[PDB]
Amino acid sequence: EFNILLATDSYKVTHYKQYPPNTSKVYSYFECREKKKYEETVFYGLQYILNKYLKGKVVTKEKIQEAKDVYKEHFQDDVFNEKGWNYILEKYDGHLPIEIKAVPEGFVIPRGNVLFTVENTDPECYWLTNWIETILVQSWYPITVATNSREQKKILAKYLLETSGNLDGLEYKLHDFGYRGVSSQETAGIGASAHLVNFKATDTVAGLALIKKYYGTKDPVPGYSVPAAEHSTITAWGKDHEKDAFEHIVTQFSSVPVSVVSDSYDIYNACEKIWGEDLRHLIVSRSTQAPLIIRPDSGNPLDTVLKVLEILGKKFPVTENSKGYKLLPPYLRVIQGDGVDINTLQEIVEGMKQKMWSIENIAFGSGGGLLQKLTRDLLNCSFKCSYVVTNGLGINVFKDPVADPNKRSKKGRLSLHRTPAGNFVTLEEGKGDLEEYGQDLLHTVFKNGKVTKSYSFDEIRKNAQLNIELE
Amino acid sequence: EFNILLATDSYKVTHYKQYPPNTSKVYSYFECREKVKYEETVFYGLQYILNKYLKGKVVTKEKIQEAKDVYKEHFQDDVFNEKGWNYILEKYDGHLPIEIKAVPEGFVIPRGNVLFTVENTDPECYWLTNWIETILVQSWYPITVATNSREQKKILAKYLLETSGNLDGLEYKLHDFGYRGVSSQETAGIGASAHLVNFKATDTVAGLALIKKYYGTKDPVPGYSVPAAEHSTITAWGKDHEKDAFEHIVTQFSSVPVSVVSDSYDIYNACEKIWGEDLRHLIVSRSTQAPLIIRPDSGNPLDTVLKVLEILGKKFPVTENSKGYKLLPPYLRVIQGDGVDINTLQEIVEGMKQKMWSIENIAFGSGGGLLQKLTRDLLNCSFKCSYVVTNGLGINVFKDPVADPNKRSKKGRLSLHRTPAGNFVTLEEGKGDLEEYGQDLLHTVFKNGKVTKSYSFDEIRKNAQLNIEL
Repeated sequence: EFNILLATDSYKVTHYKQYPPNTSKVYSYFECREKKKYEETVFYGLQYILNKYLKGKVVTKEKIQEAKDVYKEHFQDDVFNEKGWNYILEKYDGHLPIEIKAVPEGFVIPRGNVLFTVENTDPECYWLTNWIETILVQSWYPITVATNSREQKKILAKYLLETSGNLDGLEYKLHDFGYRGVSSQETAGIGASAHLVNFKATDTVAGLALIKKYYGTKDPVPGYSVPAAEHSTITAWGKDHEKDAFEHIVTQFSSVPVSVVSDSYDIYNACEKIWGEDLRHLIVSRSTQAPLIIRPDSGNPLDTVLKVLEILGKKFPVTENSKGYKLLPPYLRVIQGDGVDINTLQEIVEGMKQKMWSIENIAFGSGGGLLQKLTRDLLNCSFKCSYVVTNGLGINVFKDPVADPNKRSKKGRLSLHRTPAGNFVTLEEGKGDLEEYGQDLLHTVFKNGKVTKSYSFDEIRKNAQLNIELE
Repeated sequence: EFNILLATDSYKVTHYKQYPPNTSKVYSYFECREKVKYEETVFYGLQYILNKYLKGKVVTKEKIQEAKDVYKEHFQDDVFNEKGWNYILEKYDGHLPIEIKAVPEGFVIPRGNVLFTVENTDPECYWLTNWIETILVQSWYPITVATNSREQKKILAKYLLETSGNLDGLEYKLHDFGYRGVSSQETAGIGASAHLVNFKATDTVAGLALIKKYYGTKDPVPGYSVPAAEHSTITAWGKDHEKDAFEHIVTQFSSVPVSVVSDSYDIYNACEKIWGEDLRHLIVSRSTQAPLIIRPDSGNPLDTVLKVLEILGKKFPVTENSKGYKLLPPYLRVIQGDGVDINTLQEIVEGMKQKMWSIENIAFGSGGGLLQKLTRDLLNCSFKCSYVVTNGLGINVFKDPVADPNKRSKKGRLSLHRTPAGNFVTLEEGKGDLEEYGQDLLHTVFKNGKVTKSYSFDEIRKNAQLNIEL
């Protein structure tokens, strides 16, 4: 079972001995620090952490003794704050005397703004605020995935609109294939849920269970998939029977959309000769609601996409849409699910536009690129102490390393506000109290062991909408 | 609760309908596919996956109905194989009819070799082999962490040996600070455990519990830490009181080693004036077993390390060791815990060598670089089908994409062997049965819901040692 006393960085165990004596309050904040592009971030994921790990009775006699035993060996010394944890157990029935205030989930906030703050609600628990830094800071991951997914949605929307005149199907143009490429089952659920903030296309099922348990949607599920082959379901038929495999699978799934990986031996032969001649009759008869979706999976992603399109365009009846771009017949589409990250996504749609192919023809699958190839320094997600009270006097505190101005942290009590032009500003030094900038956008979401405000996944999606979607 | 019927890629739900009719066997393997870096990998972490997710009764009526209801909405259609999963429930009491063979954990094997194989033990369950690809393939992460961690140990060993004449303290020279920088609690435990295959220094507490539960050590714990400050324990004292913070912390931890972050405002001032002058008397009185470990945390990592060392070497009594390199007194050390990954680690130690500083002086902390900035394509970890039986006839199967030879997979029944020169070779096409290469080095580790062979964390560590350690 999860033990909050064993869910921190080891050195934090020793910090209760290092703060200034007579310190009654430690107040800390999280930002995605600005760096001298990712100019705005989606706040998403805190609610999951609050519910799974921080709420309710998280301290027990047994958990205290377990931690004491572990730390005695780990440190080869007794340095553990057994008294402090006992106090929380006795006074608060093991609920954390902590208050967390946060921007609403799904909100899209420029870099360098406070997104949440943390403080102890009992003077004895000054040490507790930063104890939970480690667990709260992991919110960087759903924030970063949601943000990066949204940034790719902006690219897709831009090119789709330019090449087609609309945004139909935008929410299915980036399909999560990342389940096998992430570091764990838990990460898979979290990351998949973050992508779903922006899109509805996914193969990472763990996402759906997380959303149902922690957020909830009006619809039965937040995300969807369609039948698709993998290489094993093609190669199992034998090298000489790729066509038999193709035929069997599109016939099995004749009335729904079906993706068929086509590069097992020779992607270009498969498109030109197998799909384009041998089995053409099984493709052109298909419904508009059930296209064949041809899937290349190797080679340079842009070059292979263009070559596949060029091949298919000469074997199938292509039209020119009202924008002047080429469109495959409705029963035939393509998905590129290899080598896709935000960078190659951009290169591919731009290459397509250059060769006069509509973005309507294509969708993208991304796995590692989407859910794994991201770190905490992408958005400089960071948690810092900005305010303490020592001997009954509050002091504004911060770091400001001489060699790196980018690492300077904010000072004092913080609040988030709308600017007169409708943007965001973070007020420092408790200046929000002057009430010159309207209401604080942070809300209490956790206080003394209870989750005090929650958002549905539907609200989060609404908050995270693109401007182009609003317009 | 965890539901293995909901722990696969969506499309695999539809694959039982896509295999050739009358397929009775699907056999698949995992390798770190070959492409000058990462020529060999540490096999680690499958044991965790077998135990936490695959073993025992993993199928119930409840789980089957839950999967049915989710998939009906997820596909907007009924395509889920209720019957196949019920068959497993009713025939095998929900235990998976699967056999898995694997190289021993901790083993170091060149790229391009079979590391584990998977096959169904019941003909009705031909579809099960690749259903669990997704979960098994996540072994890439502990493999990749362990491997990249060990490569860093190699660098440290080489430089420590050259600048000091020995390897004392090697296993404490790379310290896991990645708890906050990974994507989840589960990842934290897995990744930290993997680092611990090579080192004993960690702040990622989650790793200890995983190791204790799934592997085991003779010693009470696999990894250790020491007291250390963070910016909040310095800055809370106020900008004008950095000295008071330093003095309090080192006095509180006077007889154990203590790391103190010294760059909150001005690292060079803190080293030269606060540590080097105002508080010097509190440092030079410390035990060899309880050094002050000064921690810079910003600026160019190499440049800052060198300047910190130059500063300290002028304020403190420096010796020259037997190899001719400079050594801080034993009560004073440095840890660089910012911007450290395998590339910058190499750059720092090489730069220290050029300025004649022993690697004895320093340790490194790595977080994101150690546990998060890694992907499945670093070692090309990959799971593929190589052998099927259909209509009673065994077929050797494979992919071979025209535009990418590096993605070609292996054919047929596989086995792993020692060569006459004592290296590893993977035999394809069932050629291991010809018995020209001696015994298959893979062992059966899972069969029909039971874990059938396992390794302690002490043995895994022994298997993973460096040559120079041997």
